[PDB]
Amino acid sequence: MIVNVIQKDRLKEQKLQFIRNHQQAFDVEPIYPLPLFEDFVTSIEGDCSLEASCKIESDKLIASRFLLFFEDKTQEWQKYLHQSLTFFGLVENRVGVKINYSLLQQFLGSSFDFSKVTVLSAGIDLRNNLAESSLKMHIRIKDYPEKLDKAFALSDGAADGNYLKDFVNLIGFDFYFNGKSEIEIYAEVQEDDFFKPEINNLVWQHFPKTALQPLKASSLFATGLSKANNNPVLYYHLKNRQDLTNYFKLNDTAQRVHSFYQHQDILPYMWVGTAQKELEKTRIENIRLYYYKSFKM
Ligand SMILES: CC(C)=CCC/C(C)=C/COP(=O)(O)OP(=O)(O)O
Ligand SMILES: [Mg+2]
Repeated sequence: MIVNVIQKDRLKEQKLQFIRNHQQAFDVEPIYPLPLFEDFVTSIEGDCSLEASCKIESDKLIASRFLLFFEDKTQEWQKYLHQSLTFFGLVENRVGVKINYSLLQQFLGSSFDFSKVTVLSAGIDLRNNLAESSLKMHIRIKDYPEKLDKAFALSDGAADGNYLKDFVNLIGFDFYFNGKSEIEIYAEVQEDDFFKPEINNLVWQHFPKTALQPLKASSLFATGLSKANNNPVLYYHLKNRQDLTNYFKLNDTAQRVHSFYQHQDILPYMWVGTAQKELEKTRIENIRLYYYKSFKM
């Protein structure tokens, strides 16, 4: 019992330190309402992972971006959904905003099979303009084609064709503080399929050569489709975060983020998100960088 007590206190502080390391590196003052997210993270006592990320827009650095991934092996997905939504309601109460839950509600419908969930995450992207701040949720589903159909319908034309359903597992939800909400569909290709002729025909031939080059360093490729996106966002799951500079031509702001994270006590892998047009340039100006740490008893 005493071992569990010590460990619970240790993991609580480690999670807060990971959040604070990120915040303190990039934002001299924490963006409100970060402490509410910190309270939520604290309240999750089982095994989890945290994502800390930066969104670079030329010299603009957006860094109050965090996600918690529920990773307790009990697979209690409905419990985790309700914990996340409790946090969302707490945000509504403290900040004095009303969130638009309609895309999530329609996706879940009235008979959601939680045994088909493989990933659930919840978090924040906080801004100095309240209206531009958002809460975030992602749900990954497996063998649930009914829900893929619904997500594509909810996309309002963003999720291009029905051939993409073959590639979709993760569904994302953004909930802006102004009551605007968005859905995102992520079409993915796993590393084991990169060299298959079917993938060259359905996927690779519709991309320029520059979009294919980082695949060499990636375990997974994805494209994020949403009407909130100006362009489709290409995502690369780099096996080793040290390979970022070898495959992506970074501007000064992104290099700053890269440099900070090289020697932090974090997981080896990362995600990189960028528009197709950025990879055609001599230097990327718009990029998202996502880093990870796990917390296990
Ligand atoms: C297996 C797959 C498809 C994983 C997706 C990983 C990832 C970095 C998603 C971006 O999340 P987001 O769209 O919520 O972030 P942003 O706030 O940058 O739009
Ligand atoms: Mg997105």
